Amino acid sequence: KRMRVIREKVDATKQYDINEAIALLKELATAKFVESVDVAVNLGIDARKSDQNVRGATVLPHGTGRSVRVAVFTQGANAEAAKAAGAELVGMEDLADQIKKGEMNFDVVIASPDAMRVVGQLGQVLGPRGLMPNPKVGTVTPNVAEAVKNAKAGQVRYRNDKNGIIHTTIGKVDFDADKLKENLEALLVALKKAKPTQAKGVYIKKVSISTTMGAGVAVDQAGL
Amino acid sequence: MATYYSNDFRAGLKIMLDGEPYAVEASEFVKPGKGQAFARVKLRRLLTGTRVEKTFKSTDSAEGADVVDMNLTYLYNDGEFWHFMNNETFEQLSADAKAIGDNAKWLLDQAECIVTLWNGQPISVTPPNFVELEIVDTDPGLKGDTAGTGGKPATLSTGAVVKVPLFVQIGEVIKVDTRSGEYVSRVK
Amino acid sequence: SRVCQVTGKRPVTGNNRSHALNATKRRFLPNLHSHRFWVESEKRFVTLRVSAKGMRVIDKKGIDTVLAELRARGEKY
Amino acid sequence: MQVILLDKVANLGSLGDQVNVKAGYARNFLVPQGKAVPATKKNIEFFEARRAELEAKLAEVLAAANARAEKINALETVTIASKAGDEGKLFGSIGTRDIADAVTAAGVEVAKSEVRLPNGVLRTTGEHEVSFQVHSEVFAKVIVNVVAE
RNA sequence: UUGAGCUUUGAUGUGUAGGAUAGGUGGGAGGGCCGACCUUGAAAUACCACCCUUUAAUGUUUGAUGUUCUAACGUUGACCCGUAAUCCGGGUUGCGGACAGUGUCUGGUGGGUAGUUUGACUGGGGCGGUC
Ligand SMILES: [Mg+2]
Ligand SMILES: [Mg+2]
Ligand SMILES: [Mg+2]
Ligand SMILES: [Mg+2]
Ligand SMILES: [Mg+2]
Ligand SMILES: [Mg+2]
Ligand SMILES: [Mg+2]
Ligand SMILES: [Mg+2]
Ligand SMILES: [Mg+2]
Ligand SMILES: [Mg+2]
Repeated sequence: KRMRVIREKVDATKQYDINEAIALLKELATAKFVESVDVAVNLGIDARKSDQNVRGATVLPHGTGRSVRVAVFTQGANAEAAKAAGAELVGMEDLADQIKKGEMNFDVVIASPDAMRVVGQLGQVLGPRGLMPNPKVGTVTPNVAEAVKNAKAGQVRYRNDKNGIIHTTIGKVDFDADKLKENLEALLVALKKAKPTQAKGVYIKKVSISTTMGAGVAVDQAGL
Repeated sequence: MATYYSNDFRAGLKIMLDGEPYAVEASEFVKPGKGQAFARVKLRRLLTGTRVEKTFKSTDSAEGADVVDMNLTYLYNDGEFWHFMNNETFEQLSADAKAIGDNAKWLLDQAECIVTLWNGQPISVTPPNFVELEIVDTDPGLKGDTAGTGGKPATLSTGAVVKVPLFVQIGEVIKVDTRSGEYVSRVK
Repeated sequence: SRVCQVTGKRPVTGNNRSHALNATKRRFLPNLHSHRFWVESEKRFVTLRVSAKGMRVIDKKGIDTVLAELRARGEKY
Repeated sequence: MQVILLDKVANLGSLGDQVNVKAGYARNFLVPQGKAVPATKKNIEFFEARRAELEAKLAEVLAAANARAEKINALETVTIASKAGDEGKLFGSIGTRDIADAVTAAGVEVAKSEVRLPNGVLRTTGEHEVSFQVHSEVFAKVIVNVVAE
């Protein structure tokens, strides 16, 4: 076994600041292939309360571009204007039939309030249970979709709901500038606490850990 | 939350008296000779669904509440929650067990069912009057010696039990009225 | 009267104050308690009506000292 | 309440000790029965430097005298004749006071508050077993028979 | 006698369908052999991550009643004394016993009681309307 340098360098007792062990994140790795960096975030959420839902999208700059699989629903000339955004399937309910076929390539599903009609009842159990619904608080169903799709496919890391208290989002590739990743990770507070559910509990951001795939264990302070 | 006075509100308003939404169903205003005016309102508790009787004083009054109803469409159930959506705003929404009480067995998928939401949150869902459902279990009816109609107990794909005439077998879709819990027709 | 035989804590008057600042008169009463103290000097049990503060004062200062102080003050125990 | 002990007590410590004890416990039980004195500096010095020998002599002489009294009430038999009905079953329950003054009549000089009988009452005739708490560390037994008079 | 939390050593979630002997949620090719690919549901599977679900060793922070005891306290139980006294106090004794009760603080209830409010216009006032 070669998975034990991690257990040599697990510091659960000495919690680090942002600057301390940030540079060691890949020095803690022995991976065969290349991976991304993950995040650790929490916030008091009544398991019971549903009025605690926050869906949308978080734009995280300075990093990976079009590495996402999107499915779009538009009506009109935007069916061709959207192909200018490098989108994959800008089309009609044939895409819904593709979903019925059990399609796992496309991950983030987009619509337009005119053709949203098609989207809602289509893949209805499927997309939303797939944790990919289309609310309006998030702008996944716009009228000016040209100005948003280039971003949603370009650089967006979406916040998600989980049955557990857990809410752990994703950072970009390991090989980026570690200091800049610190700023990127910092650019998440302004939105993760932009819209609470007003029934927040004892604290706001209890956990802060930066694990890349299974390698890094960097516990951090809620403030710093 | 404009406060409402007794001799002002007629039926339909959603008053918020005592940390609890209500719904005025009927109201009788009285102005007798020589005495303080009052209204005998036939209120409706909007959470348990029981009709309460309240005589209100001209002066006595209450704030309004955000209790509203429109046409949501059922999507799916997961664990303890039911999720529905609008066709004019396409706003997502999630209810709970309390809201769907005894209508669990009536909602299938894509049913357009009126729901009452309060504080921007559902409290009570009303299944469409007639729902088409399929029967999971029945005893193959055999007329035997029956001289009257007889009837037959039949479970449905959503758990419900209805009396179906005799011929409906298994795999036949029937139509039931959610209101009475009774068979209406076997939809071909 | 409700007066601690050791200190002399009397019922003092004050106010009830509501949330709307409505003042109504009231009394504060000293936490009096009849208690038998063991006077080792006299091999006896003497009973003083003391408050709890008086009990603590006796704890600290010794009972015979308090009794001598009472005799000096001219207070029958 | 800091207090200095003048005797071996149950779960605090041997004499000549400095123990933190609850105020109520020190005030109501310990100090009236000589088993403790508040830890005023005057008493600390007065005891340690001046008394912690003499009072120890007194304590050990008392322990020896009580072991002596235990040896002396080793007759192990004392007669009790009280009124009883049929089938034994004394009408009048003989008690601690009766046992004490009877053994003082025929035996040792022992106080009424000393006897400690476990069964509680002694309502019936016959051989009974009674314990005697003569000192906080030593006991005594006597066989008491109740003959129906 | 135990109950909830907290450093904590670990284990552990058993259906449909996937062979079943899937905890959730993202990132998802790691360590003799799996994995992804495929069968699949409502979610699809190695790899560890954030934790839920219980379970067992310590420091845990503790409360919870449940028994015993006597010494505080209660006694409008019996007897003795002050005493020519069904008051009061003292003394023996029995029964309760750290409960009861009282003081400060506090939540609830509180027309039992108290202080008060309850508009103006108006072809008199009221009701209706109006500001
Ligand atoms: Mg005044
Ligand atoms: Mg004070
Ligand atoms: Mg008791
Ligand atoms: Mg109390
Ligand atoms: Mg109060
Ligand atoms: Mg009232
Ligand atoms: Mg009044
Ligand atoms: Mg006014
Ligand atoms: Mg007029
Ligand atoms: Mg009017």
